[PDB]
Amino acid sequence: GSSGSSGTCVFEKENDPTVLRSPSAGKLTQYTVEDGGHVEAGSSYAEMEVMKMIMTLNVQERGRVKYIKRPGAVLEAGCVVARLELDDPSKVHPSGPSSG
Repeated sequence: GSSGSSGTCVFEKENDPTVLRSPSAGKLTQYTVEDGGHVEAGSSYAEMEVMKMIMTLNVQERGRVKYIKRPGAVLEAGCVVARLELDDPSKVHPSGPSSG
């Protein structure tokens, strides 16, 4: 049992902390959150189909998931799917460090 496959191994330094690229090829289907939907770091915001398998897509860092690419596109390794919008990029609360 072995069909066969091959590809190139190229590296590219370009991945913003507010971007949700595809870790592996597949096929975009739909999302599990509404426009600019807010979720937790780890929650699923969308899914995909790869190797005849449906895999869930989680956010690398809590924020707001938004659909950019139309639903039903070709998911490829190291590609763009949706961007994340940090809802808490900075917010110094009125309280410093205290004995522990």
